[PDB]
Amino acid sequence: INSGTTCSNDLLYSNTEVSTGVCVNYDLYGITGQGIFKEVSAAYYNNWQ
Amino acid sequence: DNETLEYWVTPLSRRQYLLNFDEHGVITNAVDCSSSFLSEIQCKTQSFA
Ligand SMILES: *[C@@H]1O[C@H](CO)[C@@H](O)[C@H](O)[C@H]1NC(C)=O
Ligand SMILES: *[C@@H]1O[C@H](CO)[C@@H](O)[C@H](O)[C@H]1NC(C)=O
Repeated sequence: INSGTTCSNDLLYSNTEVSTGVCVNYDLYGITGQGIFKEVSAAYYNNWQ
Repeated sequence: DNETLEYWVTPLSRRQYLLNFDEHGVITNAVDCSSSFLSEIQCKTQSFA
């Protein structure tokens, strides 16, 4: 639950921008919470992570 | 040509390990928590040294 790609399309909103710097509620592909995003240059994500 | 075939097989079971993840995200060390007494100390302090 709350992670994956088998989503329920009952309640619908549109995809928004990842807005960095401000405290926001996020629903990122099932993950939910509150926080502040910061864009970074990462090299540790493989094709499955 | 002095070549050999090789296939090594050992059984699996459910058990607890301590895995070390390095700077890039690669598992570099592991310890089986119930194999010796040093591994008891290592899994207890959650340290490899
Ligand atoms: C604080 O407010 C300033 C200006 O109103 C804004 O630029 C900044 O992103 C805000 N920071 C946070 C953490 O809300
Ligand atoms: C294979 O091993 C034998 C062992 O005596 C050696 O004499 C021979 O030169 C080796 N041949 C090759 C192709 O490695």
